Amino acid sequence: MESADLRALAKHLYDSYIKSFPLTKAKARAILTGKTTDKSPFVIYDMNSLMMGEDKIKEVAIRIFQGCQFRSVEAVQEITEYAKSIPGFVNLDLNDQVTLLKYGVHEIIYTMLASLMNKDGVLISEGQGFMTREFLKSLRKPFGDFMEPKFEFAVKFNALELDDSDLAIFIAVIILSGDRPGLLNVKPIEDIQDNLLQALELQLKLNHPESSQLFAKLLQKMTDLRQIVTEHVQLLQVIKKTETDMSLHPLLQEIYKDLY
Ligand SMILES: COc1ccc2[nH]cc(CCC(=O)O)c2c1
Repeated sequence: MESADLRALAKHLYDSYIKSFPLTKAKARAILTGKTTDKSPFVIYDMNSLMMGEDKIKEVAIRIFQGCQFRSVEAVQEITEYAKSIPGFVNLDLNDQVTLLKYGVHEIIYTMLASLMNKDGVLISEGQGFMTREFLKSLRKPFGDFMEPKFEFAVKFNALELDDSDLAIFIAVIILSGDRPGLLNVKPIEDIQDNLLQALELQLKLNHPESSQLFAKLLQKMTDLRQIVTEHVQLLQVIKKTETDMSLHPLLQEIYKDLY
């Protein structure tokens, strides 16, 4: 592939990213930085602002937990529409299409969640709301611990200053991982990724000409993602055993089942 083919690849992906994901990083920043008559978010930071904010969105710790859970489900669906647009993806063995999605979605979710965070909190309900880090970090024991690692990652990730056109390619690379467990046919998957990587390399050099080794720095970020996944699964382990009256959405149950 030559540059003209990689630019066309990048352009294709940006396009579908826009079509698959209603709340982009660009909309998210414009809402966050008060750069807007894009009517600012309602801000939840305690149980009152929460109950009152519930005019446009069990115990509180749980209700918030359920919220993020349903949001994850919606995300999985969006991420799935996006993957189908990735050239070559729907031509792969079906069991593998499933494997890539099974392992790729959460790494993606936390990647994109970064887009909706600053050091102080996270956008919610399609940007209509904003929930502070401290309110979350404060939730009763186990639930207070869910979001904090995501914030730490987001603060370091957001430092990269990626824009949506950078992220469309990076997210595609994450999905087309040859090293996922149980993969039947690794080679066709690596040939695609290889193109995606070539494409990302060129996109970053062109979009961030001054940012040296951004590419390398970006790929290194993939390490922080797998750990976030790990800790998260361990937390769920705990809930399943402590809160026997609660349960995961079946789509999320299937993703987590026999995962790592
Ligand atoms: C405070 O509870 C929280 C916070 C942040 C969260 N991010 C994802 C989930 C649960 C859904 C899933 O595992 O995909 C989650 C729960």
